[PDB]
Amino acid sequence: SMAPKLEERLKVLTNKASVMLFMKGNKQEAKCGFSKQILEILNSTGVEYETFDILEDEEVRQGLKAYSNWPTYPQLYVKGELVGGLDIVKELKENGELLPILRGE
Ligand SMILES: *SC[C@H](NC(=O)CC[C@H](N)C(=O)O)C(=O)NCC(=O)O
Ligand SMILES: [Cl-]
Ligand SMILES: [Fe+3]
Repeated sequence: SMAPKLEERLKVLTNKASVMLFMKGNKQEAKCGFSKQILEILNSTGVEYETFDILEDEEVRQGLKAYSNWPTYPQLYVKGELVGGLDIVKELKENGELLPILRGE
């Protein structure tokens, strides 16, 4: 029951870059917590990625939860599909699976 205009805005945003991070804050100042922690992990990978600050856009903050059926932030997207949040990204990192996922494999 999502409005088609919101569906479109969210599909566009999630494809804004190959690797796209929805977070509290931005690359210069991430909110203490899960958003800052995931930024640190992404940084250590050396991959190019972009961020979007869901604290400054409530429509996207609430919309993306419905769009991705995922209740929390941060949300990492790769090639337009949800990967997950910090817990998933850490698990991937632990298993040596994070880099392949960031390259779309
Ligand atoms: S994320 C909010 C801040 N907490 C921490 O960074 C805790 C880090 C410690 N290493 C830990 O407990 O694991 C925080 O409390 N900021 C100050 C405040 O008054 O909110
Ligand atoms: Cl997660
Ligand atoms: Fe948090």
